[PDB]
Amino acid sequence: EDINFASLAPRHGTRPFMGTWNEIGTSQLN
Amino acid sequence: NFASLAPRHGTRPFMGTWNEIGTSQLN
Amino acid sequence: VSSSIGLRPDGRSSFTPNQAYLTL
Amino acid sequence: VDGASVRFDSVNLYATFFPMAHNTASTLEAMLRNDTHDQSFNDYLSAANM
Repeated sequence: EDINFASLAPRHGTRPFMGTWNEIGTSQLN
Repeated sequence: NFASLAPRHGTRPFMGTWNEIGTSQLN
Repeated sequence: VSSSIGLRPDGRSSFTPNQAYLTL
Repeated sequence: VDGASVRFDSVNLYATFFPMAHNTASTLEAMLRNDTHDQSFNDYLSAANM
């Protein structure tokens, strides 16, 4: 078999409720 | 095969006695 | 989206013989 | 209340191995690594205390 595994993503209804792009690591005292 | 590991009581190995058991409960 | 491969090789455990590779 | 107590200073673990030929210890390890046979023990009392 070569099935592909996605991610579980706690569900708000039928939709898995993935989320937005928040991979932000900028603090920058300035 | 594994008879070479057993003590020899003559021309024959000292094997047998299928007592590989355990039964220990308060009952 | 599908980015993975569940390749079976047919630590381990006695109660099941099923393992699974994952290719990324 | 009255007497004093114990005071541990050092603890060590001792373990003695049977000196076994590496030729047969590998074989014995090979058997015991098999799925079919694995050690199984049961508590002697074997009871649920309340």
